[PDB]
Amino acid sequence: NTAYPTPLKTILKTTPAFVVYFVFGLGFSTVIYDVVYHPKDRIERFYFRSSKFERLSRKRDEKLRHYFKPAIEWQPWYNTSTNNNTRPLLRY
Amino acid sequence: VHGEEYAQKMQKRFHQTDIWAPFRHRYAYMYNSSNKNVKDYKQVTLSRYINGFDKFNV
Repeated sequence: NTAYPTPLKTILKTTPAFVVYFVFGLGFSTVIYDVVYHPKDRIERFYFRSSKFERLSRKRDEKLRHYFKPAIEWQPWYNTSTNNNTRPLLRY
Repeated sequence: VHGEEYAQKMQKRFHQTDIWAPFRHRYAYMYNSSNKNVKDYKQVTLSRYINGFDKFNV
């Protein structure tokens, strides 16, 4: 006879519940990661997690693309008459 | 169109010209006085789920 020790056999009853819990938790975490990882080709660090100099370098190009080109190429008749324009960088 | 002297009077702000105080409607405070989202609200709410919104600064 090569049966299991008695203390081990009792606690083994809860193991399938642990397994299904792990399956569900891994699925949840994987879905969160995949949803985050799709639009940004990497896992982007949080903006507040960088230094002051880093914060300027990460947002410079977006500022130039969204607020510099439309301003340096501005013409009086470019704007929409519906008054629903792009919002300022700082809201006043 | 309203006179050459009028334009320079209207474009003049400071008596002393050795201090730079550019005009600002407001002053930024959050994120060490910086901006985290430099995109429209639609891009703010869609770039977290939809690809093609970030230009991948490399």
